[PDB]
Amino acid sequence: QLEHLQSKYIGTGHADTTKWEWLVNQHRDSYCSYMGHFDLLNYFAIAENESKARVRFNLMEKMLQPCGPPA
Amino acid sequence: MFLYNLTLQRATGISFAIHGNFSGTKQQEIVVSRGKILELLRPDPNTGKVHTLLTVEVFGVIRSLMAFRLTGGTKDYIVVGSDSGRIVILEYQPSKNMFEKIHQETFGKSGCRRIVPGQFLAVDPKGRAVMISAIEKQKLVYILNRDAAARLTISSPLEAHKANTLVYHVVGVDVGFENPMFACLEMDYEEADNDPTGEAAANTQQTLTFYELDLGLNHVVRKYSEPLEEHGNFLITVPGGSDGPSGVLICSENYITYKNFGDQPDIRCPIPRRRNDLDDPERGMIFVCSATHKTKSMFFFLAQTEQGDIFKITLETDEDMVTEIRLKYFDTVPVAAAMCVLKTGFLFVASEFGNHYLYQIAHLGDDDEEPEFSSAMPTFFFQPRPLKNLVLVDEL
Amino acid sequence: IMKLLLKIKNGTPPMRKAALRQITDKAREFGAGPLFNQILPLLMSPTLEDQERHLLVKVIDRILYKLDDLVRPYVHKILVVIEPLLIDEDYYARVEGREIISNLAKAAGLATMISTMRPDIDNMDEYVHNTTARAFAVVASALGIPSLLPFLKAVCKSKKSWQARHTGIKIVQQIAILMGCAILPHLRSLVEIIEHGLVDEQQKVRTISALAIAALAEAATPYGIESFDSVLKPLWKGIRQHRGKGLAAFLKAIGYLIPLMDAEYANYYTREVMLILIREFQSPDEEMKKIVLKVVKQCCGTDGVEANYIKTEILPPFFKHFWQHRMALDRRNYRQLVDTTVELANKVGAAEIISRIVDDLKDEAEQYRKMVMETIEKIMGNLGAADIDHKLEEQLIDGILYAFQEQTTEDSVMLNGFGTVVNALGKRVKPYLPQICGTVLWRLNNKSAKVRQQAADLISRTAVVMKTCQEEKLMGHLGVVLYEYLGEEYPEVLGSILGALKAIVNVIGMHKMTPPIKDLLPRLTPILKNRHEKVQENCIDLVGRIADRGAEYVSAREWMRICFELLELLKAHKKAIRRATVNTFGYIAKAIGPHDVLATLLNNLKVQERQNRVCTTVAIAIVAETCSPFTVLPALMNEYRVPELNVQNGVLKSLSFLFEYIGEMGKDYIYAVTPLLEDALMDRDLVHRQTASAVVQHMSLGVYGFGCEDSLNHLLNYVWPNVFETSPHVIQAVMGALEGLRVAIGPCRMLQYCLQGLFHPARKVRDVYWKIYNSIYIGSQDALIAHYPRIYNDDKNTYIRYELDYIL
Amino acid sequence: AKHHPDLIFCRKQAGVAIGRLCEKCDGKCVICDSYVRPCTLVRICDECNYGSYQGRCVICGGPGVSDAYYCKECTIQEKDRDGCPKIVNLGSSKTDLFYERKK
Amino acid sequence: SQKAEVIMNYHVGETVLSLQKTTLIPGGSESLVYTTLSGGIGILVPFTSHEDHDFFQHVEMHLRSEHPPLCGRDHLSFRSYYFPVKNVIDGDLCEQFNSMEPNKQKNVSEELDRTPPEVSKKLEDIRTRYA
RNA sequence: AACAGAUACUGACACAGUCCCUUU
RNA sequence: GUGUAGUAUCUGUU
Ligand SMILES: [Zn+2]
Ligand SMILES: [Zn+2]
Ligand SMILES: [Zn+2]
Repeated sequence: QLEHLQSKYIGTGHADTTKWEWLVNQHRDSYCSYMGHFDLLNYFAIAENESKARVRFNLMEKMLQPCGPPA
Repeated sequence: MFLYNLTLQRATGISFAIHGNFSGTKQQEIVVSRGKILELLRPDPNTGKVHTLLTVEVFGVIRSLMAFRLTGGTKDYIVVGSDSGRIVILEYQPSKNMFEKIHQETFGKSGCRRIVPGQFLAVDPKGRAVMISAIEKQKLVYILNRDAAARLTISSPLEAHKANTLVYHVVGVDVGFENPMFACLEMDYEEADNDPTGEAAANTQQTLTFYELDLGLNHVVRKYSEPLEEHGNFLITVPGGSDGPSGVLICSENYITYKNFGDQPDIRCPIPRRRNDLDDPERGMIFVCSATHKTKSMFFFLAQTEQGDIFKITLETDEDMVTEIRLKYFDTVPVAAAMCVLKTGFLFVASEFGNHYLYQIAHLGDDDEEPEFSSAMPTFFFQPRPLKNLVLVDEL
Repeated sequence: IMKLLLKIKNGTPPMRKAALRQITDKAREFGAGPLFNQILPLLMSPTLEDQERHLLVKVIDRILYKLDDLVRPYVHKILVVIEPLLIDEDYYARVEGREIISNLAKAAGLATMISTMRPDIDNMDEYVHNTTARAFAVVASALGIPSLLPFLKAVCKSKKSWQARHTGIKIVQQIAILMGCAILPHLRSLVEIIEHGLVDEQQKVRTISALAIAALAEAATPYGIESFDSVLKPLWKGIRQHRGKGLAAFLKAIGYLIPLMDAEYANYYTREVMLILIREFQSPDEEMKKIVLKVVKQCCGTDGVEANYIKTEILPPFFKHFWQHRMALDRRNYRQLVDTTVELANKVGAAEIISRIVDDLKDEAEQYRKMVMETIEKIMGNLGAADIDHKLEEQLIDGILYAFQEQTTEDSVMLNGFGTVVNALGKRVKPYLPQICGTVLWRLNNKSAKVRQQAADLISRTAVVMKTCQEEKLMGHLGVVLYEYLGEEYPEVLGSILGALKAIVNVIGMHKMTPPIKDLLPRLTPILKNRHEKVQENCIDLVGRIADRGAEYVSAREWMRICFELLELLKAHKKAIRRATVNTFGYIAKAIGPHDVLATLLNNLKVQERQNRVCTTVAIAIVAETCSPFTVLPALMNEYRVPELNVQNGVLKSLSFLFEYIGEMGKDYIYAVTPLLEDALMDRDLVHRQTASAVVQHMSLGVYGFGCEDSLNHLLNYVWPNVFETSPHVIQAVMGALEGLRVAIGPCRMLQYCLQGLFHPARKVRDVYWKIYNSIYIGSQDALIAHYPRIYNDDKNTYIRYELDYIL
Repeated sequence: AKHHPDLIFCRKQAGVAIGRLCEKCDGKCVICDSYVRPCTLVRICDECNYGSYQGRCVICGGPGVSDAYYCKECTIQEKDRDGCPKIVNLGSSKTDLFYERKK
Repeated sequence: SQKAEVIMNYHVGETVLSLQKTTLIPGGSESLVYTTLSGGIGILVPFTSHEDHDFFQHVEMHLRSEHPPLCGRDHLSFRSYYFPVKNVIDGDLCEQFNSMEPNKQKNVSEELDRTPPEVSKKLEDIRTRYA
């Protein structure tokens, strides 16, 4: 059964899925990817004069409640 | 039309710079981690020059790096967490001049994912267990042990999952031959995703949680969970057991706090501010990295600020109860992403952007001209000045 | 409903399945009340055989799965009907009752079933008590035991009667038995619940508490010694103050507890119990004897004990009191004594036991000979033969041949023992080989055709050791003798002879085989027509070996005859024969050109037998792999034009199998088959599209990493419109093809394809698009990070990732 | 086995135990039943490798003879990083075949 | 309307901020020199013969087969992180041959139908020509 | 549309298997 | 030859 395998993973949707939560998942995954790779974090820390620790803290803070409150 | 990729110069940007005894001798080496290059360095203990011995390439994104040694052992190991869904233990060979893979275990898919561990790599101070965690919901514990043939072994992973949680930092707690314990800076988001008004996003605070590994029952259970005041960014391990007390130092914006489970009133000390600072008063102030120099006589911490000031934290305690935290200004160096203090009196500064420097500690900076600051004293200021407790000997 | 139940009860499989589907789907809407009211008496009808009962429990399982909440007022009756099924001599019946009760528990409130089972706890009948205890055990295995811990704690201390405490401890024991090592986090609670009964005063509760603590210790084999700390003193007192059943239970419990401890505790407690064990070795009852055998083997298999200590105390009384012939009657004592002796040999050494037992190895009794044979065989299998000296190996050889030469009936034990011994000895059996050869030849000579097959198995076993001992002449003589023995009538003996011949041919090469293959293969050819599995297997393996390695000595006409024979043989009812046949086709097509064999295979695609055609397609793919693909590909593509449907399906399946077989060197043939795949993927028939999707999946997985995305994009464009199907097989094929194309091309193109209908107004399209999106998302989401489309934000919600727009 | 929709995988977190295959299932892939290019060893969770179940066949439950493996296609698709592939169900064909034979 | 065709893909693993084609060593051939945000400097060079291309491809395949990445990653999957790799041969993995153990060296070279010194010379010639 | 009958097809689907806790 | 899951196309009665 394929549907049990996909149900457990976090991020998968279904027919009754709204757009806000889909983009919330997109944003959370994007923040985690930014934290993961190194040279992308270097890019972000050079584009604005902030230490990498500050950028990491800001990204972690934005993980809670992105894209505004729900409807 | 086929092309052939070649390299003339490898990356020279340090990301993790753990240290230890890897050659099995009395000399200490530094294992630095570039983006995808694993390199091992040996500073000269007589002329101060830094030399390179191995520059292997791993073809992957290294996300975490820590070292440990088994109790009664002499040679340290290397633990690597990366984008591959595996944990790998390495071991240096001075004779062959190479890294040998001792163990590897698979626990999930590949790539820098949200719910696949590999971000945090806390290890037990004695060497009895290791922990790998994800940013969300995934934590696995492995138990290390030795056999009759003097070889390390690994057990099956133990799961400590938790739904709808985020992890800021994970560190191992020095418990002194008791059940190994791990402390994490968790934070929940279940309710905030269910409040249209949006006040539930506010009033949500971090909780410091302790995970105790039950060796007798072979399972992990969380015991303590206390809400915090500010939002911490990273934790520090306090040497406990026979020397010093247990617990963890929590670093937040404009504060540093000591906490411990069971029965302890926490102690908070504000971070000193630079005198005649030109910055906007709106912004806060945080620490970026730290270090530890535990020794038989005493132990002290080091900490780096955003501006680039090195403090010297000393804990003052009763027979077993801690009383206050004493901060003192040590020196100022370029901002770094990792610092390490070795024996023989050397400081290695791995700058996060630019050249790297090696300093020799000539004075420990005690009872000098500058005053000290304490949590018992009822916004401190200090005057930065050129180097007094450091001498530069090498530049990379 | 009654007609559907009756049709399921007996009838033809097609109408039975149809009635089953109807009484599931429509009778869910009809209602559960009357359904159970009419079904339950059928199962509770006495003198009913097992077929109808199995069918009725199947239909109840289906309706219970489809109807969960509505069965709440019927749980009592369901338990009454199903609960006796828990106690049965059939593993399948026990299992099926287990998931029936588990599904009912998961489809009903726990409090409801607890209250239902309360009135049946206070009973003394051997049936009701045991069945209720096991029902509680499986119910607690489901739903988690913490939900039932307070109830067990309350009921274990019930003062209404002792039997309530007995039932509570029995429930704990059954939970330990069934749930296994999934109880380690909750060990201490159960230990605390049962220790009170352990320290009680009545014999029954004491015995059941000892049994439950033994079950818990067995569940936690490597862990939990700290949790077992309030029961040590009661056990070490009870062993001294008890006689009979209680003593046996306490001994079992302490034996299970011993391995958990550390070294010092192990040795102290093992001697403290060794005193009573040595006292009890001469117990008249057999159950006590097997229990103390288990206890002594557990104590011996512990780090704490010492080899010399065991040798000085345990060995003499054990050998004096247990190595006799009266215990040979029962199988349990047989197993326990054999395994305990093997473990003791592992502890002290192989020689210390072999030297003791080889003397009576050749005892006049037969069961004693079987016992010593099994013991020596296991000891040789584990330890080996390094500990055996010259006299010991001489005595062992004389004993084993003497025992084997007197074979009263069929017995695999002696043959396995002889084979193990001769393999373990290795080169050292060189002086004894001629006697073995003479004995095996004599046993192969005549005598009722019952020992010849055993001799054939023996020579097939010992061919390798005679090879290592440089005795090719004797095995060559045996091979030629078997060659004249190839014509006997009995099938089993013929299969054994063929196996021996195959073993010899493998052992000694075909360049110097004493019976030339030029005389062997024509002799083997008519044997293939024997419609018996045992003969056919060995014959086809021997033929395949000769074809693979000895193809130089056979003429092409003989190969064509045996090819026709293989074409006939592809009709076997067992898969191993068919796999051997297709391998032989491959070897023959390597030996000769791939033209004559291809025509015979391509003409076999109209036999109207589904598995025959599948095997022929696999054989065609094997030929296409062993030879170069472009030799046979034009013939297959030309053959595709036949108007018959089965021929086209066979061609497509052969293409899929070939593309699976060849991974890298398959990019040179994508162009040749692209028009044929485009023709196949057209909306006229389902099976063509299914098989073409399978071909696409295998090809895309094969060519991954070699930059052939241009034609794969076209194939994706042709295969995409098939996802809106309903038949499960076509759905599976299409999803597999899509996953393979996602791996070969990249997640960006698949995301672009699935990004249009992901919010379609129709409900029956969004689910399909979401299944496809989930399949794409689970694999390589970090690429989806960089492949996401830009979204314009709403009035209150920010939907733009501004971090990626930074520019240096 | 992919030929029976009714069968169910355990797919819990895998441990250090190694899976085994009987004589009938030898040489197959525990996911797709393919004989081509075994690639990676199969591991099972400690609940599957306990007591009587130790050293039994992954697919059908018979006595273990040889190790289990993942085919190259499954390794490429990363289907090996999913948990223990041990089958926990008994199937509908097996029980009905047994009952028909014991008619 | 009209679309462009992708003819090459790769994954350096480090963000690139400069691409520029020129000649480095006098008397050599021009190459596509690039520099990355982490401090690395690399080049991409073409093959002078088809035999060289097949040889290097087969060497890369064998080294990927028997010399896996140290940290447990898959080299081909790493190089196809976002888009599948196309018409690029990784030279770092190929040059990892020169520091391998002698037994594996002779095994791989015999699979190459060459002796290890010949493989070393062949690997060094392209680097000493282009750079 | 529902009830019923008939004919074709797919799944390298399978073939005395065997039970490997069945507790006192 | 039989049994375990499915599928397609025809014919009769409402
Ligand atoms: Zn499992
Ligand atoms: Zn099997
Ligand atoms: Zn597979």
